[PDB]
Amino acid sequence: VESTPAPFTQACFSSPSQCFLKAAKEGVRDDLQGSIDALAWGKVPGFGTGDQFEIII
Amino acid sequence: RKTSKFMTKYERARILGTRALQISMNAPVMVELEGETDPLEIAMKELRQRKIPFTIRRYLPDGSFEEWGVDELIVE
Amino acid sequence: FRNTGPVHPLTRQPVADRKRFGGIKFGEMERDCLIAHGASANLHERLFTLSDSSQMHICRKCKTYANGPYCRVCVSSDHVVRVYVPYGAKLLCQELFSMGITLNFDTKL
Amino acid sequence: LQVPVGTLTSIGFSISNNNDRDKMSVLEVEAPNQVTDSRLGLPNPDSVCRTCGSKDRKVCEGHFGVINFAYSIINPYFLKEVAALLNKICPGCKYICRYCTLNTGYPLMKFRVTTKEVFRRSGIVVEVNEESLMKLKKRGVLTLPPDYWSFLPQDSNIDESCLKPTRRIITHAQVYALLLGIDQRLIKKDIPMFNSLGLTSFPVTPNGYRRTRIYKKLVGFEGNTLELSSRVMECMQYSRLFSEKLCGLRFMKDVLLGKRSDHTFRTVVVGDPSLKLNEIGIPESIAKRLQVSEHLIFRSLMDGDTVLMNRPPSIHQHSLIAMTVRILPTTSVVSLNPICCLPFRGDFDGDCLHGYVPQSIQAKVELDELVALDKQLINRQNGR
Amino acid sequence: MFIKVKLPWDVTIPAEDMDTGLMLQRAIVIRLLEAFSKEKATKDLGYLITPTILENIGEGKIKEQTGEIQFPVVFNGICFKMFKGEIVHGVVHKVHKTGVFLKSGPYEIIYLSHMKMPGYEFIPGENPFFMNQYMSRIQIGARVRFVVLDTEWREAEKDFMALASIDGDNLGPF
Amino acid sequence: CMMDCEAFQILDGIKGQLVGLSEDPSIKIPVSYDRALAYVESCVHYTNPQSVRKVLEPLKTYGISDGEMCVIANASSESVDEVLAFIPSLKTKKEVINQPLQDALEELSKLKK
Amino acid sequence: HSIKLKHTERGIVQKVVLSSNDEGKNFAAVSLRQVRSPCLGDKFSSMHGQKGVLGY
Amino acid sequence: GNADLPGTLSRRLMFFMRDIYAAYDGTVRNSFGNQLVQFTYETDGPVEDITGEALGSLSACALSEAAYSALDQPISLLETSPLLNLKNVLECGSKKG
DNA sequence: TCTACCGATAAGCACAACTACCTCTCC
RNA sequence: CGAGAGGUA
DNA sequence: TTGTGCTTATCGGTAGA
Ligand SMILES: [Mg+2]
Ligand SMILES: [Mg+2]
Ligand SMILES: [Zn+2]
Ligand SMILES: [Zn+2]
Repeated sequence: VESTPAPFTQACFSSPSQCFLKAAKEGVRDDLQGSIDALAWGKVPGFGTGDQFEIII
Repeated sequence: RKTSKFMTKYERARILGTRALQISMNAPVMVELEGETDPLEIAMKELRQRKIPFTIRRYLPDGSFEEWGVDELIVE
Repeated sequence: FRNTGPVHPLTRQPVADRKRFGGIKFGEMERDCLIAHGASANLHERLFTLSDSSQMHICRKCKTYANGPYCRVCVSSDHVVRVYVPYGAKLLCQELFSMGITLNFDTKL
Repeated sequence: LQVPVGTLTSIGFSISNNNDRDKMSVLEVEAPNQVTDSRLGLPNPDSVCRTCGSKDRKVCEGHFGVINFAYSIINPYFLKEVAALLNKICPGCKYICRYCTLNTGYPLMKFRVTTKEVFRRSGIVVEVNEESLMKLKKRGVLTLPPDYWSFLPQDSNIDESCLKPTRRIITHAQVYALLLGIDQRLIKKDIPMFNSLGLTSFPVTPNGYRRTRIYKKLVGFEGNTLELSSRVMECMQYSRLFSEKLCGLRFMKDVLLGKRSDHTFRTVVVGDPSLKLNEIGIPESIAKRLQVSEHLIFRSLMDGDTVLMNRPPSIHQHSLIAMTVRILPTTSVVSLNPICCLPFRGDFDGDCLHGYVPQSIQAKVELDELVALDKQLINRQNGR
Repeated sequence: MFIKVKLPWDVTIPAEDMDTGLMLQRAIVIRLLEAFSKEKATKDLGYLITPTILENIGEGKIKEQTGEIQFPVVFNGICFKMFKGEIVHGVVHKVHKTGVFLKSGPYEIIYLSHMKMPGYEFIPGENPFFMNQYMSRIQIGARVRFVVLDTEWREAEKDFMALASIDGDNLGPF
Repeated sequence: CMMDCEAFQILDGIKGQLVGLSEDPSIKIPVSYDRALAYVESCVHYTNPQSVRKVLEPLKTYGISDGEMCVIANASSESVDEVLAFIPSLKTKKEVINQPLQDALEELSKLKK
Repeated sequence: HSIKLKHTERGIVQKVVLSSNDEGKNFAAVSLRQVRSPCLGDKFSSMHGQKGVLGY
Repeated sequence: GNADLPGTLSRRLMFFMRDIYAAYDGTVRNSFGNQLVQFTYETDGPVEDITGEALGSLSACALSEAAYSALDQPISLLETSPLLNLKNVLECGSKKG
């Protein structure tokens, strides 16, 4: 309903094979917006630490 | 603008960690050191003396961002 | 207690054998509690740095996976970037490729 | 031999086709009698990898190889879409005609996929609607017309089935014949991935990723195209993601969700009111072997260091408490203030606490600023 | 084809020297100086020696990797593209029976094959080989112009090796 | 856009700045300096402003591309039959008469004493 | 080859027993003994469901 | 005897509430598409800095603590069961028709 | 006068039934 | 390497 | 041993032209 695809989190929830097959058939694009998706690919979640950048100069 | 003008705990911790990492890599300290040997103590002194030259860029949900400074923000 | 020890043959993770070196499982509940606390550097170290650190090469002109790295889809390209992902991600990508799913990876830098 | 470093984002999903399969495979071998376990398998009994440098199963990844067939086979994932499309379009008119008018005596036919009920093959079978057949029987028509199945071209791959004159199985070659003449716009709407329909190759998992007998069975060149699809479907279901212990959701939990880390310890905890609330008693025997990383390269654990203590299960965020390490003359046991047992919800009767030792300086800095005991003085559940 | 084409870089700076805000440009210039000195190679661009004009510098992004901060800086420099159809001069270094050496500076090594010059015969009666059959004496130190051919490159060294041909007019020293 | 003259002048500035504060805390490269010293001694000019203006003057009044003008300045031909034999792109054309080209070569020889 | 003791294997050799079956497969058994003095974290129980670990 | 229900409830609630955070604008956003959930946090005591806190995660942790502590209560369909009542309250979409 | 979708109800089939550990004993 | 039974929080 | 979905599918079951 929200038009926000997230195959990785849905697969991690339950039934990963069916979710992956549906995502491949639909050809959806996952932007890794979720925190668990970022953690599974070595990225910061972005809630407490990760939503700001420290620039020296 | 449109900012609370307060430095959060997460930003403070990240700044302290970055400064401690820089100090541990043989970096000169802007603030004078007297009887201090731990990088965390030096970072705390620099943060309390608001003389650390770091800039904070806060990302907004709409896509835009606002750039601040350590001296511009206040601590508590 | 464990400092350094053997890794599991399937996934590059510490073995659950106290006799050899031991290994403590960092479960989902601890990760959720750490997210609630807001410590991201600790969570990044417990899942990628000290758990399984691997590398992956992705072509930039196309969206494929390159094995120095070489891309057989196109000519020998001088623009190939390296991303740092856990070995679990590579294992999942290999599993998806084996079952008949091809993934496209895009790099911002 | 240097490459830049970049971030990863916007992961895409698509079904594998022939182009990507034939372009990603390096030194693919389709010889039935040759396993070719020298350029794609790391744990193979050989000296080094022929496609990369010598390593100890830590610098060489798992190279892929795809076997090559001699013809084209429709992807099993699209069989349902093809069966649905064939049901709507009449197989003798190629429109949205003897099969279109009810006055010609030709009963309506339905296309469906049979699963292990008739010949243990997931194929497309044409079945005559029994309701229409019963109406014809009331009119004296006991058998179907001999030219009822004239729309199916003769195929040499057909064999002895003898199921029934009303039910016939469609070979892979006959499906393409039925698809010929159909408008491209109609076919594209039913099946989006038109390019991935042709499956002429199948990748083989490397020895490093560990399924081999079935792969060696499908590499042999032989006829009976109705069996190749079944073999491909059977070998695809042997993936770890498919449900049947390390399979399906359990595989995800054990690999990506739950992980094991280094620089950790687990011992039994007892009571010691002499220590402070924010201090944890670590024995000298264990702390001496536990090594930490400090910038001057591994020094032993000592006083002042912070460890992340936790008691399973972590039912709330207060189970993670950062405490300062204090060396005690005891051994094989840890001690803490008995008042601090409330956040852990644990007694002293055999309860074991496992802790985590940060290595990077930034993780240590953020550990005692957010996860320390003095920062958790206010309970977040009720404010008390 | 020595067009000064600008090229940005992503040179990183160690945290060992991060001070002197009034004269921090000294650390910036020495950081980019060691950036292209460590590489000192190219595939199809050429070579660079000095960062004459610094166009613009960007915001320094940091990373949690041993205290390193990058610096996106774009500037223009001197280069040279070996385009086909150019008469370039060169100085001979030595002579042998095959693969005559020709150096257009120490930036590249150019080899001359047998099927590049006109009909000549080897002279083994002296120490250095001579090609004075067509009334032209070539020795070490004399500048000889020739037509540049397609250039090749290696994997590690990536040297700008090419082929030298004297098929054009005005051959020999001038 | 440096052929011989302004490429040599910028190297003089490098030599002028090298004598001052030669001690460097970081590493140095001797290959790059060797490439500049052993390549700039091929052909030199007298004056920068007058030479560049006389080279770019035919580029304005006559139609020559940037690539063709760069390769003819490095070769520095002294006749009309030499240029017609070097560049194959200048063969079979009538856009420019050879007599103005001969005058251009005279100007090039005049500026070089 | 030989069998080596692991990280948590120690004791004093008590007896060595050698035996074989009718198939000719030889067997070897080595017993290691050690006195377990009550440590600080040992668990003790009562006759009425009172279980707890040593504290001090 | 009855301990899988609190764990399943906690996992399914965490999978819903872990992506909720508060932004710098004062609104409570979501990780997927910056979806807006609440315009303003309640904050009966508004002297706080919650511009970067994970409110959903701590709410899920509190509800999990409430569910696990209910195990001491009698889990009975005949008399009463606070854990089962909480599970039924938290599960509304399933109960249809 | 003879269907074309729509609805109620078996039915057969799936996924799922908590965490972190330690042991023995066949393979 | 897995599988089967017991136990600890 | 149940708890929810999920897809057939299977008979009617109404209008409806
Ligand atoms: Mg108790
Ligand atoms: Mg207890
Ligand atoms: Zn490519
Ligand atoms: Zn290899």
